Amino acid sequence: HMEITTDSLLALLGSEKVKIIDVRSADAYNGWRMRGEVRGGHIKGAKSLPAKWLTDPEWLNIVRFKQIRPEDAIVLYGYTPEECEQTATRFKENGYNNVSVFHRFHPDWTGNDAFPMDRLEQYNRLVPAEWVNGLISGEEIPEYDNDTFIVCHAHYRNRDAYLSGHIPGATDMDTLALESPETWNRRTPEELKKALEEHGITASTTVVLYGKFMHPDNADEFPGSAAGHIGAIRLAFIMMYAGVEDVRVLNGGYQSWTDAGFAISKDDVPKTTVPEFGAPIPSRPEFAVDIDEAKEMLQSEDSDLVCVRSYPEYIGEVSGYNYIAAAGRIPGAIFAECGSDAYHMENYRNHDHTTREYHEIEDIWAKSGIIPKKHLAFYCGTGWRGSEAWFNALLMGWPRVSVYDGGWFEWSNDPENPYETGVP
Ligand SMILES: [Cl-]
Ligand SMILES: [Cl-]
Ligand SMILES: [Cl-]
Ligand SMILES: [Cl-]
Ligand SMILES: [Mg+2]
Ligand SMILES: [Mg+2]
Ligand SMILES: [Mg+2]
Ligand SMILES: [Mg+2]
Repeated sequence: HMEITTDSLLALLGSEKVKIIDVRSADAYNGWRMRGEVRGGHIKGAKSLPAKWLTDPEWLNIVRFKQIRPEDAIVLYGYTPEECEQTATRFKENGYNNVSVFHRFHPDWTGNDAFPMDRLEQYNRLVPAEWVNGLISGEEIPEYDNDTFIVCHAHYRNRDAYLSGHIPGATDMDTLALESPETWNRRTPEELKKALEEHGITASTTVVLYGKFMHPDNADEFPGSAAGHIGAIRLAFIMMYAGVEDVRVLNGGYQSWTDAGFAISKDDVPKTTVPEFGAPIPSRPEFAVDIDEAKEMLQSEDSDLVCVRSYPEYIGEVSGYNYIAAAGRIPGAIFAECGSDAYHMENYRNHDHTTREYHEIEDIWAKSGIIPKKHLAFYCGTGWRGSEAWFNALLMGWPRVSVYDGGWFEWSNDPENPYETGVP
């Protein structure tokens, strides 16, 4: 495979005929200093294509979907050039003849302030499995300055999602612990305080949330019981609102843990009780928007509601849910199509359930005027997909992002509220 020099690559940055491809993990791409480098993240302009994906049959379709074409001048890099070899070969097997390998990313590029790098601003909230393993193992890990933690396996009324296999020592939290199946909103401060204490969580506990994807099927009574990692990010939103100061989400959920080769447990870990949550609830009320404020936001050039629903929901063909009667949409919201239905987030995720390359999310959002200079309230049917979209924006450092918790459920439950239906 041909080589490209540091000075060459520097001189080509920002040319849209050269495509720089980072074959490290998405977590390293996002900013994690996985090998102790002094500066983490990716070469400015690079795209993420983890070499992990070479063993998935999806690999070539992913490359094409990311608009990487045989006529492009491709530059690969990783922590070492040897870690790019298989990727370079797979590119050449498929007719990509202009592929170079950059050998000097680590430590030459990472170690030199003069060479541009980008990262997900708040990447340390989105943790890799190696970090969780280090935490549970009591090993020295970056981006961690606490002495108290809990790993929590989220599910919706489905303890078998946890009992069938979970991260060692993790305890399970039913989403019903922190949200009401009546309002479908976060529970009251009194209920949240007791639920968090009864799961062993204080405001100063580092909480690591993850869930298990189990292929939600709309034929089933409770499809959300299979959307465990959306549920985990929903709980992360509620905990962050409530006032857990250090909340992490395992990137890609349970699949990232098993893909990393770590041990699986089926033990039913008994919960520890803490006497005091230790902070006022909610300590971050600005993260939640309720319906009166949502109506105000529809009337301002400064703010917008962001509808993270599926297309059949948006045009009012279906409600999206076997527990929501009305079909339709909130007038004036910006559509940010989630994916295929109320329980999938394909447009925000990779095929391995890790978050989609954040620049892609940002670019698609920008085309619809979903931009950080606005106060945005993300929502959906009842707040699950909205919370995952919100979390992605939070990770990018957007300063005024919220979840409009009530969503379409609360909106349509008031017959006085106007709605739209049909193709726009
Ligand atoms: Cl890596
Ligand atoms: Cl370095
Ligand atoms: Cl999921
Ligand atoms: Cl809507
Ligand atoms: Mg340290
Ligand atoms: Mg809600
Ligand atoms: Mg559900
Ligand atoms: Mg106890």
